[PDB]
Amino acid sequence: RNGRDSEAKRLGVKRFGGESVLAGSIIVRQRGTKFHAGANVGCGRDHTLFAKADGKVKFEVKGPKNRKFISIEAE
Amino acid sequence: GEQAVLVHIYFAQDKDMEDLQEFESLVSSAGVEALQVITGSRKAPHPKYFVGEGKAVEIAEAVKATGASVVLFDHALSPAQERNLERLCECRVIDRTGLILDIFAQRARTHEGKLQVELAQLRHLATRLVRGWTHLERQKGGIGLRGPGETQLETDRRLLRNRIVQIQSRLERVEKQREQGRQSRIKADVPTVSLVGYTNAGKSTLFNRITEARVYAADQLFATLDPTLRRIDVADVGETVLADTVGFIRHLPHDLVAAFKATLQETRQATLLLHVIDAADVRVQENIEAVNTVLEEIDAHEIPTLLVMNKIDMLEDFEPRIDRDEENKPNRVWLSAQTGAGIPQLFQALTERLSGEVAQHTLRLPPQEGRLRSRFYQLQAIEKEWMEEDGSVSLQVRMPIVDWRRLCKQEPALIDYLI
Amino acid sequence: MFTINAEVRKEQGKGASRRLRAANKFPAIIYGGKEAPLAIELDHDKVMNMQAKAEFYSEVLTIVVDGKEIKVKAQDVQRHPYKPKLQHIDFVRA
Amino acid sequence: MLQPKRTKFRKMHKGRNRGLAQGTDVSFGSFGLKAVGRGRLTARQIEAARRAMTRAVKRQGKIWIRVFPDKPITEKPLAVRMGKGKGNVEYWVALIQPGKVLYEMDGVPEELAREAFKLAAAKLPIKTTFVTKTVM
RNA sequence: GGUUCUCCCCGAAAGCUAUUUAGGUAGCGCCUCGUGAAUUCAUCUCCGGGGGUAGAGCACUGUUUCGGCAAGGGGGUCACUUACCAACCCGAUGCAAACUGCGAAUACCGGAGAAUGUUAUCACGGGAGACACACGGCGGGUGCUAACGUCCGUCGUGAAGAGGGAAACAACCCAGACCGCCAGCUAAGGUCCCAAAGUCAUGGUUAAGUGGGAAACGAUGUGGGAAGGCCCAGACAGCCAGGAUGUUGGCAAGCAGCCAUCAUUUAAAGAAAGCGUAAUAGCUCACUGGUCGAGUCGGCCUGCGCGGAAGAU
RNA sequence: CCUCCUAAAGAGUAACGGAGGAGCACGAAGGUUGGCUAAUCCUGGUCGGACAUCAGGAGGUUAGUGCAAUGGCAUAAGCCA
RNA sequence: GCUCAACGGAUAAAAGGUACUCCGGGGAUAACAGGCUGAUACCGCCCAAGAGUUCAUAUCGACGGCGGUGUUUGGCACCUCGAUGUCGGCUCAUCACAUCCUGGGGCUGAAGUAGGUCCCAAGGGUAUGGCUGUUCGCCAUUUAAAGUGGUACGCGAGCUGG
RNA sequence: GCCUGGCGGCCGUAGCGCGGUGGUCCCACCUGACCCCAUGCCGAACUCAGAAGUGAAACGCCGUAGCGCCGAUGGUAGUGUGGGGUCUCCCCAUGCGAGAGUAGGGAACUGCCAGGCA
Ligand SMILES: Nc1nc2c(ncn2[C@@H]2O[C@H](COP(=O)(O)OP(=O)(O)NP(=O)(O)O)[C@@H](O)[C@H]2O)c(=O)[nH]1
Ligand SMILES: [Mg+2]
Repeated sequence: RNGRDSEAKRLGVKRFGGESVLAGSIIVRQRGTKFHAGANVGCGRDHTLFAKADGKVKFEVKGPKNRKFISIEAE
Repeated sequence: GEQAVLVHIYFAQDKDMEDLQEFESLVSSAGVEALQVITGSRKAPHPKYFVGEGKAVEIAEAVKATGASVVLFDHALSPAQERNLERLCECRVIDRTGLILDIFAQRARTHEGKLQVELAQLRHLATRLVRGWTHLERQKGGIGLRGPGETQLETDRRLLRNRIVQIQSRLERVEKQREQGRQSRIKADVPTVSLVGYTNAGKSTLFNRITEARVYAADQLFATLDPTLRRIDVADVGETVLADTVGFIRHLPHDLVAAFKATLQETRQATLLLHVIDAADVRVQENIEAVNTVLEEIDAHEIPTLLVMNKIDMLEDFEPRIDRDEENKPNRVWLSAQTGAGIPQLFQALTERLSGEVAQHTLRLPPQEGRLRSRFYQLQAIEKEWMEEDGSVSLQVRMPIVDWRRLCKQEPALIDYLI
Repeated sequence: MFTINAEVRKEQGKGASRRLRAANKFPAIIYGGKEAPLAIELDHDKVMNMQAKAEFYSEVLTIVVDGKEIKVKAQDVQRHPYKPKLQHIDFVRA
Repeated sequence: MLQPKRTKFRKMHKGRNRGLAQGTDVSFGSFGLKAVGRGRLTARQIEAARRAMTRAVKRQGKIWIRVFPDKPITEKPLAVRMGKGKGNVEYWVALIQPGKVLYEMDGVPEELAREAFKLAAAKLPIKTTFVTKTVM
């Protein structure tokens, strides 16, 4: 009765803190907004985080709820 | 202890009918929860299902509607009939003998009881080897070709017979053990009385009251498994062994009776049987017939018997008494368990039952009779005690002839009153 | 009444502590007040027979380290999970 | 025979029984039986030891059972091959690590406690030791 | 199934995906020859990251034990109450692969810097083979923490690898054979003889041929360590003496069982430890002192030994 | 085909391993502007019962999400126009 | 316009028997016997509720615990499919000892005869028939006893062929 | 310098509770409702015209370890590499080293602008 599974989705952080990114590169693929978007980072319809400008990836924790934010710092 | 549909059939034409109330009692003792009790009437059993095709469809519909787990017939049905009922309704089917074996399996706590019950189950299962469904299929071959050399059905029959012989061999070992325990008493001139009878006869509580020794007793069918022996006092012969016994039921399985050969050795070799009967049971004659039938089956009907009608307190306005045969020997006794009525008369009847002496001697000596005190009080007792003139002491005594002879040999026997 | 005699630990860590317990000493710590914590080693059999007494965990103890008497209370004890031994003692100055 | 009344799931993985026991001190009563060894303790074994010690102390004092078997152990029947799905649940065990206090006891003299715990430890499959309450 | 001369260089895989596919075959991964392009790549240091594993914990989801403060139901009154049960909450206590208010070591991604490495990295093109893997270690599912079992991850070796060791022993330990030498040093492993090298030096243990097969458990074997009771108010095992009153306690006398289980004169005696007696008498233990002049008693922690230990040429 | 776990804290990872779902739905259940904030329990109150609506209080997401599970959601992604 | 759902989809279109059988392969893969394991089986021991006329341990021994053998049923697929003849019977045997008889002994709920149980002991001995293809089993009648297992469930280049 | 308002930084050492305190300005409630605007009823809220009252509630400030929060050192668990054992699990060398808990801390800190009072 238990011989079933789904194709793995290859979700996760595709681009880590400090690495250089061209505009449009996916940073993290995620179910739900586990990482939120900050400066120069756009949220996709399936909650993908991508770079809206060429720069360097930066991770931070902000706000009252201590939520994790992805920002791109222009190099 | 699961959900069951119960099945009973009124085979009034022949003596192969069974009591629905007793059947329900056995089921409840097993602990099964009954969701429905189906009744039918037939002339002789249907070979295919043990019931009609219509009634089999009704039991299948009842199982489907009630979500029952098992089906308990009140009758012995063949492996093919069990298979066909299983095919109609996916639920499992339990024969009356299967129910009885399951009850004994739950109740068995001793090594001997477990051995006997597993032997009975092994024989009952060896009867039901009809389906050889296995994944190895038929082994093809020819002359001079490899193979098992025999069929799987024959191999399984071999294995079942071998393990049955193994259980049997350990059972004769248990018989040797119990026979040593018996032989401890037989070398002594032991009187041994076994109280036996139909279940719920109050015989276990009669044992408890007589012996002042706690043994389990309740309103549960087949409460007691394996016997218990206890010393009891009787006026004539002194020390006697009262033995409790596992009860009977109408139509005990023959495999079960054969399995209990080791346990029934007490009743086989009892110097007396106390056939304890529930007077308040409306099927008292049927209980007599069933108990005599099993006694004949184990070939123990030639032993002296004495009937004991218990539960007279349920009979309105009755007092205990003893009914006696034409030879002036007590053949029947009446009594009650809780109220204790009839117990001293049972003791008196037991005194009368076994004995071979009625003469009473009278003894007297000069001052050399402290040894006489010791010896008399040693063998049995002093029956009638007093003194007389000049310091002489005149005893009156009645003890068995073997005690007389051994006392005469031990003593100088200058009293010229005791032989 | 209880006067324990202890040394100051030259080395601290898993390996050093297990070497101490194989050599039949064991580590302990003195903290509390405002002086810096002091990491010491004690003699196992002596302190075990000492703490067998019930008043050990209630009276003011004294510990002799480098010729200095420090007055303490037993705060926590760590015991071997299934042997009658001691792993660590915490002492609070008082 | 102890068993969970209900569970989220019916079959657990085998896992491993590594590490040292938590709950290694006599907390409720005055005396306790502590596990020096490592292994499983089945509900049947726990019941046997409890019955033995409760008979040793003829309805007197109070007894605590600290270990509860909450792990289902499956076994495949005989004449069955490997695979074809995981086996069916047959009994429940409590994983025991060294130091785990199994039983606890109060309201009895120490001699009677020692005798009862010897009779109990004669039923368990792991080496045990007698322990007494300590302060701090 | 078989496939015929030689030497030199490099050198695999037994995986993923797909398939009327599963012992076939195709693309990719891995081999190889060639061309081209940059510190391209590896290792270590530092720096920037995200974890949610091991461990742990019990706020959550569940499971568990005890105690406390107590709703609500139910056997009965015909609203009282309760020897059953009792949710919530509070305190203590554990457990979890599909729990997480915590959380490593490693691994992985990225940047910078030396040194080192026959460019070991990437792309493209010619040619392949291979897609039965095996065992060992570690982390697991399954199985019985069964199998020389099976299925994954990762490393090693065999495969495709000779030499030394493990008696013999693809996969274990040491270690990678271009050729020759009747030269030397070491690795694992060893150094009484077969058989090369210590019948080597120093301090201990064992008496079991343990060494050279095995458990729960049993034991004044033997070595060692830390305490404890007692002893010159004379101890321990030895050697003399008493155990009675009510009372034959009561429901058989202490000694079948059951309940009281307390006094007593007193140096002391349990309404009695088994034996035994029909049972008393009797037996004498517990119970207490005399005489006897150096140690004695018994628990704990540990080294090594003993029993538990029966198979077929 | 989708969710979780096995899966060993990047990805990926097998078994006739452990558990569940899908083969749709909606022109509003989409877009935007404006606004709003749950479950549960406690207390009081007509028919009212342990649980219908109302008033206040504690509580703070123990709710909700069109349909499994996981991860998310208060700027709400939940509710209303 | 697809339950082409066997979902990378043979064709628009398709079910069975072979013991009358065949051919290429594979010990890549079942049945026999061997091998690993030892859940199961058999034997042995630890605790002692209880049974045993009083009485745990004469004789037994529940609830539970730990081993041994390799011996039953199984698990695996390691050898054998360019062949390792299968069950039972006959002839001939051989080892083990967990001993059936005979010998030696402790205990006994051993008065004697006769037994039970345990320990030592493998020298020798260790049924005939009815039924059934039988091994077993039941039965009859014996014996001091009619032991339990290994040996390719010994033994078909020794017989037979139920 | 003190007080208030707006917008930030940081996101519980910053919160929740308990006690006190403030109306000059500011803020708060507050007065009225044809109209601007609104209630799936209600000027409750949104909104408009105002300033009689009170800081009652809200809000800001101050004090209080009741709760939350933070939290060492030492030890422990775990683990990379190398080695060993009595190898279902551990131990030795070396590097990293938790969680829980204890001691203790804790009644936030700060930037721009505007107004009142000095
Ligand atoms: N009214 C009444 N009930 C009695 C009498 N004697 C016995 N009983 C009841 O009947 C039952 C007797 O059970 P039991 O003593 O075990 O008798 P048993 O025949 O030995 N039981 P079994 O044979 O099934 O093991 C108990 O319910 C007892 O209460 C009697 O004289 N009168
Ligand atoms: Mg009875």
